[PDB]
Amino acid sequence: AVVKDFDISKFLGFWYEIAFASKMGTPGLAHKEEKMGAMVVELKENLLALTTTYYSEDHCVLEKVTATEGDGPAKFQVTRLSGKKEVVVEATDYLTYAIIDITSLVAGAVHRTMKLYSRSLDDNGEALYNFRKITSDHGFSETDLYILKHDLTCVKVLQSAAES
Amino acid sequence: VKDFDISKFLGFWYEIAFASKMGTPGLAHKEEKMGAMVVELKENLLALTTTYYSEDHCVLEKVTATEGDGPAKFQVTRLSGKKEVVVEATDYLTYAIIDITSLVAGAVHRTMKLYSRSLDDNGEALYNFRKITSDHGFSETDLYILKHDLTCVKVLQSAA
Repeated sequence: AVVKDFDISKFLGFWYEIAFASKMGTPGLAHKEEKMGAMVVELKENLLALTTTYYSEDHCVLEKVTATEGDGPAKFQVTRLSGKKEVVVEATDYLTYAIIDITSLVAGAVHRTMKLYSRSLDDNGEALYNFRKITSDHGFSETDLYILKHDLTCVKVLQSAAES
Repeated sequence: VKDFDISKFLGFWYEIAFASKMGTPGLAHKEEKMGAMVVELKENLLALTTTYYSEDHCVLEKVTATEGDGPAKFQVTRLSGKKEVVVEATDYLTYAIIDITSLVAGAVHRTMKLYSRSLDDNGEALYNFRKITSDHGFSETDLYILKHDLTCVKVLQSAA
């Protein structure tokens, strides 16, 4: 795990996807016109159910997926018809944000994407500076980072689909 | 900023972010395109050429500024509506944060901008940008970080 005292209990509920880095591729992021993404993390007994929303162009897609633990505290695996994605929590304060490392094996590719999730839409200054230092350390350039626009069209469909 | 000398700020600057209400838305529308500035001294006034994307195209503006009481405050008098630009913070080497209040015929606009000497490694200047725009009353929702589309930048690099 890269955080070693991780408990998913401290991470359930709603998150906004504030930024991502991709290369490379374209545009992626987303486409146109960018729309913010978000995630609902759900504990469904030995499975993590994640529901994400992003703009796949003419629509807000809601994508629900299951993750299992992947051998290390904060290491999870998600298998999709493409291939495996391996997601790692890289840093968190356990209270406002979580920085995630994603290796994803689609059609014979291996790209890594990193993402900054936050509990809130304001006062992410400290989280984003952290995320710019860690993406850097992982080989990403300032051109690789995409800070999402505060257009919440998809977000609100995810909040609402989760409320009732 | 207190002791300011414009010889330090001559030249090409890239606009990394701006703040406005604001627107419508922003910037841008888508795709945004980056903005840029060229600062020249032309017969005792400040000659400023800026470019940015305004719905569908790169705009090239060319303005002239006068010093406006105290070291880092400049006034742009356009057809009697003003722009007041202040340098809020700078490290005198890689970035300058500018506060701009414009009266564009009736309307008041308060924009703040982050200009950089470089396109890379602006992490610290952006975090300072976030702290200085929240202090000035802007939300995180009000900050726009420019996409690295360099079409308007290259336009201004050529000539103007």
